[PDB]
Amino acid sequence: SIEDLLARKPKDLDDSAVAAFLKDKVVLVSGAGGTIGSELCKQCIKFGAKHLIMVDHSEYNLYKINDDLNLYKEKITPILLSILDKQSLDEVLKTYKPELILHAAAYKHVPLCEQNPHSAVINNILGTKILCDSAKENKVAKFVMISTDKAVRPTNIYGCTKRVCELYTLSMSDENFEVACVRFGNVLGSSGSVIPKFKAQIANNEPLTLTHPDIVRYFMLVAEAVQLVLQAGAIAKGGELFVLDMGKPVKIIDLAKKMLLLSNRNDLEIKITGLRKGEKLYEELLIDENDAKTQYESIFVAKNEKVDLDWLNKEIENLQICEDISEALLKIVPEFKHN
Amino acid sequence: SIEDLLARKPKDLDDSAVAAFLKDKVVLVSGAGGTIGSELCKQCIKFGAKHLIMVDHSEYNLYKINDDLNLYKEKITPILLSILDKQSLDEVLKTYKPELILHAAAYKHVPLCEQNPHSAVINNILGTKILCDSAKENKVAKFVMISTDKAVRPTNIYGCTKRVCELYTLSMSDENFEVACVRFGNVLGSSGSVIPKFKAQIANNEPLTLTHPDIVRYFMLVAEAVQLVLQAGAIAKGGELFVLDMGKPVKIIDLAKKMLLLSNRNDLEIKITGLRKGEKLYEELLIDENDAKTQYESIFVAKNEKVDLDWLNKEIENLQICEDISEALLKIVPEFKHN
Ligand SMILES: NC(=O)c1ccc[n+]([C@@H]2O[C@H](COP(=O)([O-])OP(=O)(O)OC[C@H]3O[C@@H](n4cnc5c(N)ncnc54)[C@H](O)[C@@H]3O)[C@@H](O)[C@H]2O)c1
Ligand SMILES: NC(=O)c1ccc[n+]([C@@H]2O[C@H](COP(=O)([O-])OP(=O)(O)OC[C@H]3O[C@@H](n4cnc5c(N)ncnc54)[C@H](O)[C@@H]3O)[C@@H](O)[C@H]2O)c1
Ligand SMILES: O=c1ccn([C@@H]2O[C@H](COP(=O)(O)OP(=O)(O)O)[C@@H](O)[C@H]2O)c(=O)[nH]1
Ligand SMILES: O=c1ccn([C@@H]2O[C@H](COP(=O)(O)OP(=O)(O)O)[C@@H](O)[C@H]2O)c(=O)[nH]1
Ligand code: NA
Ligand code: NA
Ligand code: NA
Ligand code: NA
Ligand code: NA
Ligand code: NA
Repeated sequence: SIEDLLARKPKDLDDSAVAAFLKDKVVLVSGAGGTIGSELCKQCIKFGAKHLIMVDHSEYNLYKINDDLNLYKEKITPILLSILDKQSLDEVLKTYKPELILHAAAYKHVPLCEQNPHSAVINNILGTKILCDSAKENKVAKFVMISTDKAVRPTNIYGCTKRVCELYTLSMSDENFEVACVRFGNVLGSSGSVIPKFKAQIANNEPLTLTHPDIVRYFMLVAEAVQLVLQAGAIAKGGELFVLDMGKPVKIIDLAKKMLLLSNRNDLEIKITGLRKGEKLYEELLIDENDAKTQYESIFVAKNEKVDLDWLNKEIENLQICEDISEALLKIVPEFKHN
Repeated sequence: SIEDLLARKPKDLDDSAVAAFLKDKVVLVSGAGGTIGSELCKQCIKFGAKHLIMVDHSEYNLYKINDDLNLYKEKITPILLSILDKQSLDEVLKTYKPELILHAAAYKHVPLCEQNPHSAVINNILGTKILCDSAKENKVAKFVMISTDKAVRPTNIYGCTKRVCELYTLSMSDENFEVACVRFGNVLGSSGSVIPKFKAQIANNEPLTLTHPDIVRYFMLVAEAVQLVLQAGAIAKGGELFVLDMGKPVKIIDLAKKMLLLSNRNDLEIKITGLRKGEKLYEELLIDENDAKTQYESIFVAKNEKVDLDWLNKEIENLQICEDISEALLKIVPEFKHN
């Protein structure tokens, strides 16, 4: 399958390290029923967590991960909740006292975030602030946030919100609360992504819609990205921004052609539809030549400076009432070049 | 198909009546990407709405209905939003000024709402209040809420929340703001329902899990239920509680057996697993012998009395802070017999 062909197959997956990190912990996963969150849930069970708290605002997604894990039902708790509800979220953290939060809840579709910039800011930045503030206040030991290559020199609302989330969480890290952020590229077959779209086009006898003949992305299997995230979390001392080695770039045109070849539907045309607002032809390569090595060849540590939280909290207040979100974001992230 | 075998096939579907109701209207659908909401969106387009505003808090679900309707993209707006966000929801209504709201956003899984009663109250009752209040304040002409057979003599948190939503929305109806509620039973193949669960069990060569050998539900295809909801909306003068004729009940054991015979998978066992907290063996029959007829043999009008909104608003304020939600809901819905 195409997934098989584009897998990273990292040489440096380390089950025993992850097991050491997770064994007998109470772990809360935000966005637990999502593509990444569901895999984080599954790996938390595999690697020996004592109790998994699954937080998701999407009832079907929560239903589904809870059902998927039914054999482990005594060790999991489905919490049907938005992380924007600070009071209820605080009650959850007090009741279950997680030692580790794995934060995988966000809105991620670049076009939808361009069309709904306020909701992107609220869900991504304010949601991350609420969850982090609650985690730190309730003495959660370690907080790992999932991030994206789109956060680097961002050209879209989504990527810029994720950069703000990095700045916020990393600036919260201290001697008691250890924060790691982990950046990676596209996950093969994730919700609402290009592979399922092309599968659906082929099955409906529709031409494949390709944005641009030269567009490329970096890809990893969800199980690879997630285990590497957990390895990074395990080694984190707090305040690290990690980046994953995604291997070679994949041209989307080659992906489309391979999918057509694999389903013997070279009858179908590939139609070029054009780059969208804020969409990059080539996302930024994740690992910089000066990033620090770790013991895992797939994981590097990128440079980051804390920002003052008083300043950042004031700017986050501004994002919620300002006229021009794009302009407000640029004040926080001066490298933001919107579309 | 099992779907085909259990379809109602109502004799009284009326495309031209629905077209007359929807042609050239600006319509907003809450829960637009859900099972029912997505079909509402599709039928809004089919029957000639001018502009469809699709509101959903689930990004994948919103992405998907928006993609499904790509051929009509110039007539649709994807709004990524929770209906709990009053300020942003008010901005949407002020901007687009819909003439009709079709309210299909709720949490519906009985076990999840038993486990998360506060979130059920907030999402279902408070969300409905916020949307209905915003709709009336913004001079929306007509408001149609989707309801359930589980709202009749409810035995679970979900059913009770939906009964409170009926009471609230119907009590808001006036000469200028016409509300209709439409009760119906199970939609075949809906998200997270029995048919997909049995399909997944059979695909994984697992025994089908049947809750009780005598359990029954009433079923309809989504297209039939939705068109009847729209026919009900079309004839409503405000204040009506409508009920659909679902036909004969279906024993779930017979459904399981038929799926096995159709999949040619009689090698698999049906295992009895037990009733769940608050789960009925037989839902209440929807049509009372004294319900009024309409021109559609599938649609009846049930009796309902308005309640005082000052009292119901106070009780809703209390539900948000109280410690015993079951007890509190009983004070609003005296017929609630929890579990
Ligand atoms: N999929 C990718 O290619 C990719 C790559 C790198 C980073 N990421 C990041 O990974 C994370 C998840 O991506 P995904 O592909 O799993 O997306 P997804 O939409 O499938 O999963 C996100 C989950 O979070 C939940 N959620 C969203 N907002 C929430 C809220 N306020 N409260 C509670 N739950 C909420 C959603 O219902 C969903 O189940 C995101 O932070 C994304 O930004 C994704
Ligand atoms: N499926 C059935 O068998 C059935 C039968 C009778 C009545 N109903 C009622 O129909 C409605 C939808 O049921 P469904 O089967 O389509 O469920 P669903 O979960 O598939 O759809 C509900 C949609 O509403 C959205 N949503 C939920 N809360 C929201 C919020 N706060 N803001 C914005 N969006 C929100 C969800 O993301 C989802 O896409 C519900 O009101 C349910 O209570 C369902
Ligand atoms: O219908 C599609 C959808 C996506 N893409 C491209 O496929 C890549 C992956 O898109 P996806 O939506 O999966 O993820 P994103 O990179 O936007 O997170 C990007 O280069 C898109 O422009 C495409 O060519 N056609
Ligand atoms: O694994 C399952 C799931 C459901 N059901 C039954 O199938 C019917 C429909 O369940 P569903 O969850 O689809 O909808 P609900 O009626 O709870 O809204 C009910 O009688 C359930 O008890 C079952 O026997 N096994
Ligand atoms: Na090892
Ligand atoms: Na899955
Ligand atoms: Na459990
Ligand atoms: Na007609
Ligand atoms: Na569909
Ligand atoms: Na559009």
